[PDB]
Amino acid sequence: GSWVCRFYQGKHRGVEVELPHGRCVFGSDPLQSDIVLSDSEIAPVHLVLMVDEEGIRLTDSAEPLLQEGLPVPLGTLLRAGSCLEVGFLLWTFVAVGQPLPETLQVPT
Repeated sequence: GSWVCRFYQGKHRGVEVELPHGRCVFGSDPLQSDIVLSDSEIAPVHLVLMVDEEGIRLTDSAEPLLQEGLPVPLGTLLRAGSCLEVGFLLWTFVAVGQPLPETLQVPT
């Protein structure tokens, strides 16, 4: 209940989701995923995070996670409010009780 994410592309654009603590899986497969996304571009298991009160760490992803356009090494703590991408999955997160931007600007 410490973090909230928001999506910016596809079927789930505009939706915000409270991140559960512990291992957090974004994916298209309800049997393997905590946060189920329905875009055809999303893999069965697409993004795996480790979430706790201190922050959110990359565990695994279907392709490299880019943060502000730069690949993030596994285990790295992610930056709240930054532009985060895993292929079609475009998202950011903030601390509960903070504003989520209306739009993300994708770098390149």
